[PDB]
Amino acid sequence: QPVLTQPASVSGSPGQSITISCTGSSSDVGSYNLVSWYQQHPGKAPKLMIYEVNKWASGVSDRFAGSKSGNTASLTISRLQAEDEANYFCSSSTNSATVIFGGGTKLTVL
Amino acid sequence: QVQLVQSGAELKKPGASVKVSCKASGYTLSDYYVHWLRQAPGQGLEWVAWINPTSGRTISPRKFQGRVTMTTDTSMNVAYMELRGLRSDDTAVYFCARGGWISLYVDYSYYPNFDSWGQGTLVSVS
Amino acid sequence: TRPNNNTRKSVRIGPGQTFYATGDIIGDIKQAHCNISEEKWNDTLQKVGIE
Ligand SMILES: *[C@@H]1O[C@H](CO)[C@@H](O[C@@H]2O[C@H](CO)[C@@H](O[C@@H]3O[C@H](CO[C@H]4O[C@H](CO[C@H]5O[C@H](CO)[C@@H](O)[C@H](O)[C@@H]5O[C@H]5O[C@H](CO)[C@@H](O)[C@H](O)[C@@H]5O)[C@@H](O)[C@H](O[C@H]5O[C@H](CO)[C@@H](O)[C@H](O)[C@@H]5O[C@H]5O[C@H](CO)[C@@H](O)[C@H](O)[C@@H]5O)[C@@H]4O)[C@@H](O)[C@H](O[C@H]4O[C@H](CO)[C@@H](O)[C@H](O)[C@@H]4O[C@H]4O[C@H](CO)[C@@H](O)[C@H](O)[C@@H]4O[C@H]4O[C@H](CO)[C@@H](O)[C@H](O)[C@@H]4O)[C@@H]3O)[C@H](O)[C@H]2NC(C)=O)[C@H](O)[C@H]1NC(C)=O
Ligand SMILES: *[C@@H]1O[C@H](CO)[C@@H](O[C@@H]2O[C@H](CO)[C@@H](O[C@@H]3O[C@H](CO)[C@@H](O)[C@H](O[C@H]4O[C@H](CO)[C@@H](O)[C@H](O)[C@@H]4O)[C@@H]3O)[C@H](O)[C@H]2NC(C)=O)[C@H](O)[C@H]1NC(C)=O
Ligand SMILES: *[C@@H]1O[C@H](CO)[C@@H](O[C@@H]2O[C@H](CO)[C@@H](O[C@@H]3O[C@H](CO)[C@@H](O)[C@H](O)[C@@H]3O)[C@H](O)[C@H]2NC(C)=O)[C@H](O)[C@H]1NC(C)=O
Repeated sequence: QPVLTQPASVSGSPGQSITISCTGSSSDVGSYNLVSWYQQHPGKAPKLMIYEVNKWASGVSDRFAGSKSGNTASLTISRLQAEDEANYFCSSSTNSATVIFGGGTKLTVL
Repeated sequence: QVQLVQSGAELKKPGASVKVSCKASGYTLSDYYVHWLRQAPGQGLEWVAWINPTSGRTISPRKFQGRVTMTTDTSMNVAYMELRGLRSDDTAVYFCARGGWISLYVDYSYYPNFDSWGQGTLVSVS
Repeated sequence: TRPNNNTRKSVRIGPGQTFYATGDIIGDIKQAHCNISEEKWNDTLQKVGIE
C-alpha cells in the first residue's frame, strides 16, 4: 500500500534555491491537502518542519517553502544553507485512512 | 516538556514475537492518537499503525494486518505494540509517536501531523 | 455533520433486486452533531421573550 515517491538523492548550492518534491495519486495527495515534511539526523529522532502544506512549523526558517499542486508537492528551499545536512522526507495521507511516507531524499552538501 | 521513552532493544528469532512499550511523560495518553513507525538500516520511514488509546480502535495499512496487535493501559499511561511472525526486515528502529488531538467531533486519526517522537527501540533478528 | 465515513455495501436479495447496507467505516468513529452560535441564539431568544 505505501506508494509515495520522491527523488532519492539530490544536491544543493549555498545561497541558491533547490526543489525537493514528492508525487503520489489523486487518492492520497489530491484527495486532501494533508501533507507534511520531516527532518531526521542519523542518531537522533525526526522533527516536523511542515504540516498541512503551509501551516508554520516551529523553529523553521523562512528558507523552507511549502507548496502543493495536484498530484505533487515540494519544499522549494530558498537561500539554501548548509546546516541541514540530513534527509527531508515527504508524507501524505491516503483516502483509505492511512499515512504514507516517501523514500527520503538527502539535502546533501551544500 | 515532552518525552516518549520506549523500552529497550531485544533481538528475536525470525518468526518469534515481541512486545514493545511506549511511555508517556508530561501528558496523559488519552489526549492524542499514538502512531507506530519504523526505520530499517538504510531505508526510509515506514508507517505501521495508529491506535485511538481510549476505545483501542486501530488501523494498519495492509502489510501488518495480523502481524501487529495493540493494547494500552492508561492507568499506567503506557502504549504497547506486539509483533508476531518476524522476518529479517524486522531489524529496524521502531518509533512511537503521538499524532492528533482526540476530538469527539472531528477525525484527526489518519493524517501525518506527528508532534513528538520516541527516541528509538530496535526489534532485531539474527 | 455525520463525521463517520460510512460505505454502502450491496447485497442481492431475491431475483433481480438488491439491498444496500453499510459496510466497514473508514477511519475513526465520531459523534453526529449540530452547531449553533450561542450569542445570536441568546439574542434571538430574548427577542422572542419580549414578545
Ligand atoms: C461544531 O462545534 C464543535 C465544538 O467546537 C467543533 O469541534 C471543534 O473543531 C475544531 C476544528 O476542527 C477542533 O480544533 C482542534 O482543537 C484541538 C484541541 O484544542 C484544545 O486543546 C489543545 C491542547 O491542550 C493541551 O495543551 C495545552 C497547551 O498547549 C494545555 O494548556 C491544555 O490544558 C492541554 O493540556 C494537556 O496536557 C497537560 C499536561 O500537564 C494536562 O495537564 C492537561 O489536563 C491536558 O491533558 C490546546 O493547545 C488548544 O489551544 C490552542 O488552540 C487554540 C485555538 O483552538 C488557541 O487559541 C490557543 O492559544 C492554543 O494555541 C496554541 O496551541 C496550538 C496547538 O493547538 C498551536 O498551533 C498554536 O500555535 C498555539 O501555540 C485547545 O485548548 C487543537 O489541538 C487542534 O489544533 C491542531 O489542528 C489544527 C487543525 O485545524 C491545526 O491547524 C493546528 O495547527 C493544530 O496542530 C498543532 O497542534 C497539534 C496538537 O497536538 C499538533 O499535532 C500539530 O503538529 C501542531 O503542533 C503545534 O505545536 C507543536 C508543539 O507541540 C509545534 O512544534 C508545531 O509547529 C505546531 O505549532 C484543533 O484546533 C476542536 O478541538 C473541536 N472541539 C472539540 C471540543 O474537540 C466542530 O468542528 C463544529 N462542527 C464543524 C462542522 O466544524
Ligand atoms: C463485521 O463482522 C464480520 C464477520 O461477521 C466481519 O467480516 C469478516 O472480516 C474478516 C477480515 O477481513 C474476514 O476474514 C478474512 O477473510 C480473508 C478473505 O480473503 C482471509 O484471507 C483472511 O485470512 C487471513 O487473516 C486471518 C486472521 O483474520 C488469518 O488467520 C489467516 O491465516 C489469513 O492470514 C481473513 O480470514 C472474514 O471473512 C469476514 N467475515 C465474513 C462473514 O465476511 C466484518 O469485518 C465486521 N465489520 C467490521 C466493520 O469490522
Ligand atoms: C471517505 O471515503 C471515501 C471512499 O473511500 C473517499 O472519497 C471517495 O473515494 C472514491 C475512490 O477514490 C472516489 O471515487 C471517484 O468518484 C468519481 C466521481 O465523479 C469517479 O469519477 C472516479 O472514477 C472515482 O470512482 C470518490 O470521488 C471520493 N469521494 C469524495 C467526496 O472525495 C474519501 O476520501 C474518504 N474521506 C475521508 C476523510 O477518509
